[PDB]
Amino acid sequence: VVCHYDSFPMTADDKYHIGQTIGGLTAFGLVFW
Amino acid sequence: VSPVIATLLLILIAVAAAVLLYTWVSGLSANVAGTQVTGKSLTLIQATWAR
Amino acid sequence: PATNVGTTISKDSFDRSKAVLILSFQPPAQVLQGGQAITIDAIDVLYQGR
Amino acid sequence: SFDDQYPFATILAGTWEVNYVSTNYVETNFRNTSAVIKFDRFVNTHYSPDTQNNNGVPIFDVASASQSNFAVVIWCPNVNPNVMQSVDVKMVFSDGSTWEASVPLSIT
Amino acid sequence: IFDVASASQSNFAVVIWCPNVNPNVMQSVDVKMVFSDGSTWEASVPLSIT
Amino acid sequence: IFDVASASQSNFAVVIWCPNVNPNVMQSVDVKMVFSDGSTWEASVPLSIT
Amino acid sequence: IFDVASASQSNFAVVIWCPNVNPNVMQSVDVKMVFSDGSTWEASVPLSIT
Repeated sequence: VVCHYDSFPMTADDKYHIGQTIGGLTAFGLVFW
Repeated sequence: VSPVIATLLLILIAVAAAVLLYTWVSGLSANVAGTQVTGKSLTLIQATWAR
Repeated sequence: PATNVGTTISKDSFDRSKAVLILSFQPPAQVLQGGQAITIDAIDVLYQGR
Repeated sequence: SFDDQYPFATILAGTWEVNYVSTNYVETNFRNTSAVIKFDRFVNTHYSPDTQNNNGVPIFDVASASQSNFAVVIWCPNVNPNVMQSVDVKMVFSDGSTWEASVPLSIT
Repeated sequence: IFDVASASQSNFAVVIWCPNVNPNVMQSVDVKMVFSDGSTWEASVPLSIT
Repeated sequence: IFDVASASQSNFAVVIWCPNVNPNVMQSVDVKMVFSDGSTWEASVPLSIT
Repeated sequence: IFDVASASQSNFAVVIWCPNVNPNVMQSVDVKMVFSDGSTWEASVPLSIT
């Protein structure tokens, strides 16, 4: 095993969690151009 | 008249406990979650990489 | 493993013909009635069934 | 800090990674996994205790884990890779059931 | 950061970033996914330029 | 406000409001009912979005 | 200080403080109540962290 990922960062394309405040910081996702 | 009164109270007690067993048993049942079976493996449309 | 430790470590501070075992386990969350927490009272190492 | 007279096992939340610098040399990193770890009980004793500074490691009879990944570290001085092809590990649960896994030892 | 990610009908991609992977010395790599139910799935990815 | 609530034949719902429950950190919750006779009943409710 | 304590309909708690109980060495404890009529009742309480 080179590396292991058990969790993931929130993605930009997620309407449910995009306009919320979690743990004191608003939510922003990831974007690819 | 001791036996007559004693027997009556004993009959009532056993009836009450039996009905309580029923509620507990039936509530115990239909209380299992289980799982879903993941679909067949996803077909690979492409595998690639960039800098 | 390294049994010889100074205030700084060289590559020769690590021993040869010695071994430490590592294991990674992933419990599955949704099992039947399965419990949230897994407990272990005893761990054993076997070789040739002994 | 490792002594052949004091073998031990324990539960830690993480995974092991191997990185190759060259054909026969490697670099190794141990990472956190965000999992829970608790200890069931304490049995009188201690690990590598310092009487002067009150330093020591409590020993408990039961170890527990939670959701997500976790590792097991085992140290038995009697195991020799040059003469043993493979070894096996067995875990005994609190309820009495058991589980076993297989680990190759051969270089490759 | 969330522990579990889910998807639905139609196509979807997976983006993986591991700094340890070097194309000049590795012919190919492999990826493994672990499901919530505990089952697993694996795919094969060539790395060689061509 | 009354100490005991009763129902009859056909369907009925239960509305529960506890400010302490947070969907973002709790995977699921559970509810327990205590009868007048002393017996009990429990049900399971997922909270996860999906 | 009174020798007898009484309760009525609905919920109620019992608060017990014994300095001799140590969570680090005791897996669990037990409580026993003695009624005015002489009958007895007992309950079980885990102490282990979890």
